[PDB]
Amino acid sequence: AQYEDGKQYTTLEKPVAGAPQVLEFFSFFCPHCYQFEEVLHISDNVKKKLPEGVKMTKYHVNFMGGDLGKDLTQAWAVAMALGVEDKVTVPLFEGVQKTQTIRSASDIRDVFINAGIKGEEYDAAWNSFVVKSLVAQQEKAAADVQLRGVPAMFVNGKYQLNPQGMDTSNMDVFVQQYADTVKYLSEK
Repeated sequence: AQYEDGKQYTTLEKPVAGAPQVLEFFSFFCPHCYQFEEVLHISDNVKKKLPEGVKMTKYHVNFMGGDLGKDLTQAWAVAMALGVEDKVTVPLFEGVQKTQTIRSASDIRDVFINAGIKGEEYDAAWNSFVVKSLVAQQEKAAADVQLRGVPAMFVNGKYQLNPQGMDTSNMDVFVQQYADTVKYLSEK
């Protein structure tokens, strides 16, 4: 058939109960993740085809970058708590990978301050239990899909996108087939 288990996607041996409908994992240290988000815009192209009543969810991971990696997961929790993901995603990717001006928790915080988040507001969120729970949520979600690498995307806690089984040559054909596949899995 056109879509095939083991081709455009794989099926988790152990489905995850109560997972987000569409769940992406990434790291701001991850070069392929920079490509995915900043060049290919996979997230945005995926959301362009999502059925009505399905949310896209994006979690950060710890395992790249040591202490900064965990600081970035905590900052991403702050972004989620404050609802400012679309103001900090580009400057965090660029600060970590392009300019390499992000080397500490303070440098991460500067991105938020520069984006208009008040200092008191960032600090209160950073040290909040709501944010500790959001960090734990991201970590648990990774364990539950038995995550091995990023970027990665899971649908209904059941299916894992398999970009290795799509075309490489036209970025746009690849991006379209990825987006088409998520929508298919959404309805499956």
